[PDB]
Amino acid sequence: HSINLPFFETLQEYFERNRQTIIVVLENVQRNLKHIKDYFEKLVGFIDDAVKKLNELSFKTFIEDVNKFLDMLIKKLKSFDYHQFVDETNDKIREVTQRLNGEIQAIPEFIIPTLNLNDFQVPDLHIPEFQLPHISHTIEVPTFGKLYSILKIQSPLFTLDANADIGNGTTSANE
Amino acid sequence: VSQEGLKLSNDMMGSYAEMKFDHTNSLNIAGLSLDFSSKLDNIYSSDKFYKQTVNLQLQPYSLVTTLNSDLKYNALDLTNNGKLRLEPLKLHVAGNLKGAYQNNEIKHIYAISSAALSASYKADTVAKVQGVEFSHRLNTDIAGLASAIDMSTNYNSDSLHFSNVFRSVMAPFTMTIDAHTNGNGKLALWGEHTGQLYSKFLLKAEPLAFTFSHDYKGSTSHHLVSRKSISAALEHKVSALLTPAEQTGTWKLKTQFNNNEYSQDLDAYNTKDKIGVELTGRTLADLT
Repeated sequence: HSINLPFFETLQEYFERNRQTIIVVLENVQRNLKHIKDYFEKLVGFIDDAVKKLNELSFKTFIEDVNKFLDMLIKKLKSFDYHQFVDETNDKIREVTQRLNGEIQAIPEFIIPTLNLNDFQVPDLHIPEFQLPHISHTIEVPTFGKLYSILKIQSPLFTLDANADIGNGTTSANE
Repeated sequence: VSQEGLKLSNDMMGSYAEMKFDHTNSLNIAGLSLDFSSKLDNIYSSDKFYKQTVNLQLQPYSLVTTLNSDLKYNALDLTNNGKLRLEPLKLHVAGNLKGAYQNNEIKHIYAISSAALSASYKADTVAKVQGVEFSHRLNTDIAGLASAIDMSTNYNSDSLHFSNVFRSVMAPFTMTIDAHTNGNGKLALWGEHTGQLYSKFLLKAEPLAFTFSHDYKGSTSHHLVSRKSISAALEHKVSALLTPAEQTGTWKLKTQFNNNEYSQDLDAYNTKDKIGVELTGRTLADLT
């Protein structure tokens, strides 16, 4: 169940108004700027990038994109492999050494071992992946349906079977 | 003393009856290098004596140190040897220590080296006393950063043999535990006591998700005097899958004493849809 409030609506409206006004101001700035040529083109490109990103931005979409990137990062981290990362680190160290040497000829070397540890052990368990339901300007609530108690006692001396159940009235929201 | 450098040599010889003391120290100075050697031997009797030998060599960008000493007391003996090589950023420490008295001897191995700014260490200790061996090994390549641990502890005896093996890694993000233990217990005081040990523990962890499981079986049978056949058979196994979206666990506990047994079945559930637990307490008991 999604919970939305008039405050959310006013927030989105004011956000849109402010974004529109700032886009107008940015367009004014860009036009004044347009009002060495490589540098001028670079400045125009910077202001254009600012305007484009400002137009793209929206609070709900912004939080959605942030959540998307966070989920991607979690998936990357959970699948992270130390052998692959160690090889990548060796690649980067070699790149740095090759660079610094290239500026020298155009200093002692730095080295990192090609370490591996999966050879000695490999996990046998299964780890479920991370799951985060998407995030928007609205609030989410899984409504409570029912609560029920099931009890059974078996013994020739005495027998009990007690049930206690209580739940929500979900017929309508107003009631 | 000369433009070449200082030279110092001294010898002090003293002896009478069983005692002979031969001491010499050779100290030479040459350029940017030092040479020294102190070879000292103190003989109190053929099987009762002390030997010390220290030899140090200093040269530009390298150190060499040798230490060899020997001690003997007829029925007892002790020997030790330690190598030390050091140069800029490279360390190599190795040697041996050995103490023995008749058959009962202890062997130790130590070797520490540092290369590529990563420190490696290996130690081996084995004791063999009165026909009982103890084999505990600390394995190689404990780096010190993003490190790993391996071990092998083994005790062997007629009444009991114990074997323990462990492996774990402390890499930046992911964690793992592989613990496996086995123990057989045999003891006869007031009847046979068969102490059996089955203990396995495994743990794996990673960002935003954790899981584990304990697997233990405990069984012990006691054939005590007075025809008492007592069997203690405890069996518990644990597990739980943990991560923010879904959470649950399980615990199987089986315990029994002779003809009386209890077993409980537990399953913990915590997920978006529901939370709940279920319990089944079943008992078997004797006596009126």
